[PDB]
Amino acid sequence: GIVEQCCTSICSLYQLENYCN
Amino acid sequence: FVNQHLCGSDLVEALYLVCGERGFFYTKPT
Repeated sequence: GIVEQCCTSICSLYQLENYCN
Repeated sequence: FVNQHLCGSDLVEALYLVCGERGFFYTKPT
């Protein structure tokens, strides 16, 4: 669910960092 | 960079920078 949370809404780097390894 | 919209590449790109060596796995729902 990030393709929309970032493409449909906005995502903070912190939340975007939860997608790294 | 304060709140923005990302998509695929830009997503794998922002993740690229924030993750960088952390290795990021951009997923995509079909």
